[PDB]
Amino acid sequence: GLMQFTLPVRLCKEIELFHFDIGPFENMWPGIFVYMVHRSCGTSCFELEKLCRFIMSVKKNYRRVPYHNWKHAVTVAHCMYAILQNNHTLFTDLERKGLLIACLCHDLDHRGFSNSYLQKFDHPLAALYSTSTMEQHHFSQTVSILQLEGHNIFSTLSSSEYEQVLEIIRKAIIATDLALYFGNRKQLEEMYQTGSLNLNNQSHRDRVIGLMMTACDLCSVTKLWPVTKLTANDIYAEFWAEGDEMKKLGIQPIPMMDRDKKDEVPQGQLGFYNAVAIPCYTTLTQILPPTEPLLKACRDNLSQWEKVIRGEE
Ligand SMILES: COc1c(C)nc(CSc2nc3cc4c(cc3[nH]2)OCO4)c(C)c1C
Ligand SMILES: [Mg+2]
Ligand SMILES: [Zn+2]
Repeated sequence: GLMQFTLPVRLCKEIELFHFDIGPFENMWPGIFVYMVHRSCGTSCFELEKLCRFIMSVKKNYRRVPYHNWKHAVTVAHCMYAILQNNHTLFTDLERKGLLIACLCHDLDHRGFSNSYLQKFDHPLAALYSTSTMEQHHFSQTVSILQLEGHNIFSTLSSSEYEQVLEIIRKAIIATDLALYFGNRKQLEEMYQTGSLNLNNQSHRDRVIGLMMTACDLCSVTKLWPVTKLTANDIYAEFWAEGDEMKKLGIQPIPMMDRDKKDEVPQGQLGFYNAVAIPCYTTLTQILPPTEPLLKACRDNLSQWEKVIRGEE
């Protein structure tokens, strides 16, 4: 109980910043996460015995893929931590508990292939879940891990609070389906602009949590240029593998996934920053002012991609 996690001075300082990189030492990631749970939630939120067993079962059910891996899980959770810490008073005890656990679990058992590839392959998961295929799978896997003996980190919630937090984690994980993001942000954009946005309305909170999940999920574009640039290699390595597998099914993939069209990556990044990233962190900054540093970092990285195209790197 009186057992805190402590990080070295540089990590203790930099972990509080939105652009923190969790580093290349896999064995430190679990303690980094427990550290974030303790500061954000409390040392009491979770039985440390059961949290540590949950954290390790989650790690084991992430696969060895270039990008949708255990590092990504902890990275997305760190971005959620940074939002929760800069927005102390806006979130319930149940929301802070749920959202860190949601972020850690959001891509469980990812195989490194989009919903689109599962559908055309006619993968069994596409038969069980017609929309948000992988995201319904990630939540399924989260529930299964919570039901292993000794792994129910929520066991000291009342029946109602337990049902509330699983509902938070389910909407949070489904919202990481980027297909659902455009709609969610347009609605949040209208609601903010006509002044009808109301954080006491549960359906409004759900939308705002959804956008936080998209913001944390995309946080690779909010890092310092060299992390952003080196993460892009891992992102495209999965995409080009999927593109290869599309060709094996006799389907020309979209250029984003065609390793023969690497030359168009910088121009594709521009579209993506302009179409998804900048709009995402703009509406987030409007609803939650202290998350501005994510919008600033995103715009710096847009400028770095403009320079790549202009040949200056
Ligand atoms: C941060 O997350 C992402 C990052 C960094 N990048 C991307 C890729 S965005 C994107 N759209 C593209 C279109 C293209 C292309 C590369 C492209 N990259 O080559 C020719 O036509 C995604 C989809 C996510 C989700
Ligand atoms: Mg996902
Ligand atoms: Zn993700």
